[PDB]
Amino acid sequence: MKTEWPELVGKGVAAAKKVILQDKPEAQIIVLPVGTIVTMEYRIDRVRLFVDKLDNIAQVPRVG
Repeated sequence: MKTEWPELVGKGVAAAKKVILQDKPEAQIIVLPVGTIVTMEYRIDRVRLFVDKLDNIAQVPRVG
């Protein structure tokens, strides 16, 4: 189980989702502005995408 997609840093949302869903077809993908304060709960189904103002992935996407 691959749980991080560092190779997607700098990619647009459409592109990132396409790769993530190949690896984890039933992933719950959420998009949030980078810098958003989140809680520490661990959700194995989830992959949060932190994006910058150009709507590009700003941090390494990971399961949690």
